[PDB]
Amino acid sequence: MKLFAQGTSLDLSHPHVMGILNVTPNSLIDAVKHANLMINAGATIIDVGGESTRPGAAEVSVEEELQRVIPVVEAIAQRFEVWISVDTSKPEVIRESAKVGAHIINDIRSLSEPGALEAAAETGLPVCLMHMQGNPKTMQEAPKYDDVFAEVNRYFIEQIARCEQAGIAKEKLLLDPGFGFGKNLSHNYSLLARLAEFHHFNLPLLVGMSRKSMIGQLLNVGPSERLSGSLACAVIAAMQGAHIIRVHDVKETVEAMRVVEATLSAKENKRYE
Amino acid sequence: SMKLFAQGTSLDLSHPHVMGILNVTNSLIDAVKHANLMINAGATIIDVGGESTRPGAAEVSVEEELQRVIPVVEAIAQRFEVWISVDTSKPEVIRESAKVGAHIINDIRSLSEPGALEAAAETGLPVCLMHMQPKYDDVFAEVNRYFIEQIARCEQAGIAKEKLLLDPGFGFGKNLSHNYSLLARLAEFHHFNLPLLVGMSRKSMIGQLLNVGPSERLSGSLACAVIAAMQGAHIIRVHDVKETVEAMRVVEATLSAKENKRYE
Ligand SMILES: CNC(=O)CSc1nc2c(=O)[nH]c(N)nc2[nH]1
Ligand SMILES: CNC(=O)CSc1nc2c(=O)[nH]c(N)nc2[nH]1
Repeated sequence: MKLFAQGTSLDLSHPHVMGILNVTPNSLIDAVKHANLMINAGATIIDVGGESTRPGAAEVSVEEELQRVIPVVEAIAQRFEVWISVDTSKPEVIRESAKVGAHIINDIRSLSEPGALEAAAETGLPVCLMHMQGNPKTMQEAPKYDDVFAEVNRYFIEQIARCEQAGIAKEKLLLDPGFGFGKNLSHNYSLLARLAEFHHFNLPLLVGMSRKSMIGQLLNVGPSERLSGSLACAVIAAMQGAHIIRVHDVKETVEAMRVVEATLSAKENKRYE
Repeated sequence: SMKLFAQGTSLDLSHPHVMGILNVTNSLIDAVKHANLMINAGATIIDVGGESTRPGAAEVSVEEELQRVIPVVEAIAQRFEVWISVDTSKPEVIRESAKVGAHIINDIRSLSEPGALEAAAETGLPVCLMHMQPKYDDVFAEVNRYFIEQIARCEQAGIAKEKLLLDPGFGFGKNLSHNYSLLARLAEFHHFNLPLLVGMSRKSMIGQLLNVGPSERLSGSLACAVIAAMQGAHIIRVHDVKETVEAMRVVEATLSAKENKRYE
């Protein structure tokens, strides 16, 4: 299983760590320095995000997002060999990012914005499709499912169809159940517990649980006290064959993933279920 | 539903338990303070031994081992509700430990010293059977065969199967690939229908993989603990209790959301 972009490939025969590079508010210098620490810690993908997708967040203008994100994507693509995912919903950010070297479009809205689907298709880049109920402004008010796994799974069916029909080949797609995006605690753990069952699509799985409420609410601790919980989440996901793990704490996660890889390669079928 | 019974209390093995490692080196005050810290971090068992009971540590006389071990076990038993695991191979220490409140006999030698088997049987206490001998044809099958034999050996000495715990003994005459093969197939040891205990904390199976020293192995230790607990391991022996307890609560939330309650 591989992805292809900007004349390189990403080998998904083992898990990859994706370092989080938040550029919501010298910012260019610091971002490049942070990217560098994460690369040295073993991150093979950097996720550059210029719009807060947190519960309650206000939208960011196209002009603000471009200014925050494009110089950062460019600088990294110029200096390092690492892959770059862009955490955006905007057609113009999608277009400009591809032009300065981004490898993956990571859209929490699964290209739902007017023009986003067509822009993503024109770039030819890999596209991550994430599940969210509602939108970031109200998703966490009262998340509700009869069956969270089935509803997330149905959603991936439809979005894969939607993408294929715009001329995005299945082989460019990644799936992400969207931990925290319109989900209470028990919804999140139902998804994590059944994560291996999303392999039926035969597509890369991407997960982001790092320092999120599904850890905080379980342990009753703030964002800075969540590393152990985050590693546990990462290991649980990678033990079930998750291909990319989106995290804040790269070094610790990479060490944990090495242990998982040694375990999985000793196994005769290469995955837990 | 799995439970152990000892010293008028019980251990509920429907979820995983973190066992904290206690170094025995006044020293009694310090041991109790360290027990307190691990209990407050959420350990429900304390394993009395640590550095002094590691492989290669200096052997001690019966008299010395009683003087260092018995007062510690007694002190914890008087002050806390926590279960107490005792690291010993000597029948006298097994006997005296039981008299002052120990709950589990954790002998890395599987009661092989003269009299140790008979002493453990007289206590009525739970006993951990750990594999130790690196070369194997099939490391899992050798370890598995070893459990069959030690289970029988204990049953024959009058120790009921319900008092036994099984430990594959990570790092004990095992190279890196042997250790990871055991960890990869840990769930298969559930066919004995006995508790599984594992100890990977800060071991060379992490140090050699990551190429880091003993104080830099927390992330790998946590990964190992999570991998074992996701496969239904019941007791996890560790140095870093708080962090392990936190990882275990994540594992519990995950296993509670599953219909099957274990990964394989
Ligand atoms: C502290 N919370 C955050 O980091 C929220 S931002 C964010 N989360 C995710 C995620 O779970 N998956 C993907 N693909 N992209 C994401 N972007
Ligand atoms: C840094 N190395 C150590 O902690 C070696 S001492 C030790 N290991 C184990 C183990 O794996 N299982 C049990 N039951 N008892 C043990 N005692």
